[PDB]
Amino acid sequence: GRVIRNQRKGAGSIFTSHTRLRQGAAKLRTLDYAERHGYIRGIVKQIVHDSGRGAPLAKVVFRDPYKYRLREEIFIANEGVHTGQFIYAGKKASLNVGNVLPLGSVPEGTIVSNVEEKPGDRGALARASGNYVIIIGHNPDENKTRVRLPSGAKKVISSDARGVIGVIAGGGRVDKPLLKAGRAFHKYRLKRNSWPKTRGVAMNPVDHPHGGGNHQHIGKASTISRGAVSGQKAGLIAARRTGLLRGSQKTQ
Amino acid sequence: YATVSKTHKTVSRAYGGSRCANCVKERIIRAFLIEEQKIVKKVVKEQTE
Amino acid sequence: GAYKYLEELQRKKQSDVLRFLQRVRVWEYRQKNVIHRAARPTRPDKARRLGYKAKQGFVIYRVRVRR
Amino acid sequence: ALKVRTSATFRLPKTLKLARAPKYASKAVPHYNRLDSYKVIEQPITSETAMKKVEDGNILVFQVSMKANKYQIKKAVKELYEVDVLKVNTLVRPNGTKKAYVRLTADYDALDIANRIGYI
Amino acid sequence: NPLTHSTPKNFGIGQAVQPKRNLSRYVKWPEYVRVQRQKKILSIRLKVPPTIAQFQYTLDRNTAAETFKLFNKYRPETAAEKKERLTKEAAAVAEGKSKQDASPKPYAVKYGLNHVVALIENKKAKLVLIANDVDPIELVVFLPALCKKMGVPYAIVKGKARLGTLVNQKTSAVAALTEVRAEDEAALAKLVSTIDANFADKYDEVKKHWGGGILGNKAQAKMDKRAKNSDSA
RNA sequence: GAUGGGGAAGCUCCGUUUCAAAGGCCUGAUUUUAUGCAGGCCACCAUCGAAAGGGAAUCCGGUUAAGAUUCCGGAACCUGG
RNA sequence: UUUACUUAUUCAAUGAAGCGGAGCUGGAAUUCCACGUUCUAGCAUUCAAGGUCCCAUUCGGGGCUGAUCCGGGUU
Ligand SMILES: [K+]
Ligand SMILES: [Mg+2]
Ligand SMILES: [Mg+2]
Ligand SMILES: [Mg+2]
Ligand SMILES: [Mg+2]
Ligand SMILES: [Mg+2]
Ligand SMILES: [Mg+2]
Ligand SMILES: [Mg+2]
Ligand SMILES: [Mg+2]
Ligand SMILES: [Mg+2]
Ligand SMILES: [Mg+2]
Ligand SMILES: [Mg+2]
Ligand SMILES: [Mg+2]
Ligand SMILES: [Mg+2]
Ligand SMILES: [Mg+2]
Repeated sequence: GRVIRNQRKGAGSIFTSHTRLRQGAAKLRTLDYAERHGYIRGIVKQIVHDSGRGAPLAKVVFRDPYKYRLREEIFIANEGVHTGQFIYAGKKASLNVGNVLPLGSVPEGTIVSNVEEKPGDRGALARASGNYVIIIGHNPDENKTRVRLPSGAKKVISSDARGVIGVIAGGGRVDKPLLKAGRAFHKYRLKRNSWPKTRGVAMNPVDHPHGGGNHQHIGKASTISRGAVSGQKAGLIAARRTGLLRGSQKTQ
Repeated sequence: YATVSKTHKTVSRAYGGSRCANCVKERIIRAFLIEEQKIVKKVVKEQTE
Repeated sequence: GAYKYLEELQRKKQSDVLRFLQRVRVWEYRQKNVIHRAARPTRPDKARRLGYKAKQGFVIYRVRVRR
Repeated sequence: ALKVRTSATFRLPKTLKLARAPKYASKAVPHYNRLDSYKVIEQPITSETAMKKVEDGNILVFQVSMKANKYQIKKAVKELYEVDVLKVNTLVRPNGTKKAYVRLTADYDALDIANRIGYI
Repeated sequence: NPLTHSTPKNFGIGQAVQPKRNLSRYVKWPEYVRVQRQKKILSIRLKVPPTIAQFQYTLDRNTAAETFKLFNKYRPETAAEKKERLTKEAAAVAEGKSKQDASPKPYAVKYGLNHVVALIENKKAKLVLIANDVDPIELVVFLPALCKKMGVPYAIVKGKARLGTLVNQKTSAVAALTEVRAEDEAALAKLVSTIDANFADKYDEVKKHWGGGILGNKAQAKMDKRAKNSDSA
């Protein structure tokens, strides 16, 4: 009879992200004439920690081509990028780690990061620590690039979409056990109010579909239809299968 | 700093109370050497064509 | 006068001329504000029929309402 | 139509702003001074403490308009009593009136001024 | 000469921040400017039914100048002329028993949409000029066909503002000659011949021809490229 | 939390720089008046929000029945001009 | 059913800055290609100097070019 927790999250009162300490949105440069036709050289001034983000950010300063001033950009630092390094962004930039190139300007097998889903969105794909996108092919006519995403999905993107050569820094982060409720607490204190999590079976029927009973148990299948409604989508939503995953991925 | 004379806030050098002496010296050396290399690159480009 | 012709023509809403004018004018109205002052009646014959007179004090406003 | 306009931003053009030329006045009689000296200075304060201040500190104690500031108090005291004012301190009493301690300059004697204006 | 030197600026990418350039092509114009320009664009991107797009054919410059020169000999009375006529009429009928005919018959251009439509329906109009820019166009779309059916020579001409100058108004949207002075009958006949050659004789052909369907600059270039490649191979 | 806008029958809701023509401050020249015409420089935006966050500058001695870094005596300091 | 067109509609970005089509120059066969930045944590702004033409004089000022043209479709 009560609005369940996953329903309450959408109102965004206490479930908003804790963004106070964050350095700013990590984005590529705005796609401009210099990047569309040649390249522009920036300088990596600082490699800094972003609160709530595993990957470090790189503050990169470019000259403004149209006004005498500097423009600071917040890239997601690729591993091996250092302070004082010159970053080259544009169609004519070299195939060096940290450079920002259009997807169509790199050969097959290139490893890129912070890849734009569309040209000029300034980076959407392979942004988390240790992640990267692989260029697996080009279709020059109707200019598109086929890429492999961290999840293993194959995606077709415009060849004018940009990416940073290399892998996002900070990889291996999840290999260390948190070892402590307090460490999970401090992790999520800087992300959002999603921790700790009460099990639905530990609640009452009013609070959750899984609540109630003289034993803790789901009672009905935890696999929930894709067409179910809000307040019903607790458990395994639209699960194709359940159980300990035995077998191969990358289905043909 | 608005209540003190210029002498307290500056140093008599090319970047005063903005950049330290060693950083200013590095700026001098980098500027001179890079400008000379620009001249060398220009003449090498002209004599390789 | 011209108002009889205007009245008869306005009733041929699915003719080619009126369909063209409908498309162009609906685009223009959509581009303008939801409520905006109209400089003059788009249908002067209809305005006259409904009591409008072309004198100072009479005002025309165009308004868009969700369907 | 063919001007250069080297900026891609269009701004609202500067147009003439005519000053108001009303056909009729707005008030039809300007108000007389709402705070002149006579209501800036309400009345002297003659408590034992205030009279001690007059005797020993060269300070006249006045009840003053709650709207009056220290400049207004100073100029009103100067005009009303023909004295130079060294300093004005003010407070709002717990009864909601305003009390001004007006220290006259060393050229004038506050006891003599108080004797003249009628409270000893 | 020895104290000044050439220091050319390298305005290429990554150097020597760009000089101020004419950006009028890229100005973020106000919404009303954008609306009027894109309304003009859309009205020709769409296929224009032949009742409209017969108004894109206007009188040529020379014929229009001749027509307007002839019509300028028949301007209606201004306020001053009417006042003078009225005093010379009153001070004549009062004393000389004139039958309110102390002033000659006026020869003036006829204006006003309802008035001109009535004259056309009565076959009194010897020549009708229709403004090509009447903003609600339904006020004049029937006019070429009405004139054609009543056998009244008509010309679609540039400028309701010009017709307004004809008839001492800001805009007029029509201007008609029903009678013309004898010294101008020949000029009217010649100009009517030219005007009928341009509009009335062509009416049966323009009435079946759609307008518009015109691509923009870039779409035109793309279609020309694909027609050069695919169609000519 | 207004505005521009959009939603809502509506009380009002959204949104806070947004699909807006959102500008005051410099001054050539003007000094028929340092402004209008007119040379030319800067803007991706109201406002509210802390008596524990940030923040210009004051101390000592004495004094009252009850005020004191506020009065008195002396000695300073900051801001604006 | 697959496909095209773009102006309705929809998405996104920008201080709506370089879009589209041509052209100059060089290379090579009407076509093609090229057509200002990559050792370095420096610097890059004053209608840009320069060139040129005009005026008006002792201050200087203006135009053109530098920086190709055309279409005003911001992309
Ligand atoms: K249960
Ligand atoms: Mg937030
Ligand atoms: Mg868990
Ligand atoms: Mg739990
Ligand atoms: Mg329980
Ligand atoms: Mg339930
Ligand atoms: Mg259930
Ligand atoms: Mg139990
Ligand atoms: Mg009016
Ligand atoms: Mg006080
Ligand atoms: Mg609100
Ligand atoms: Mg405040
Ligand atoms: Mg504080
Ligand atoms: Mg006390
Ligand atoms: Mg003191």
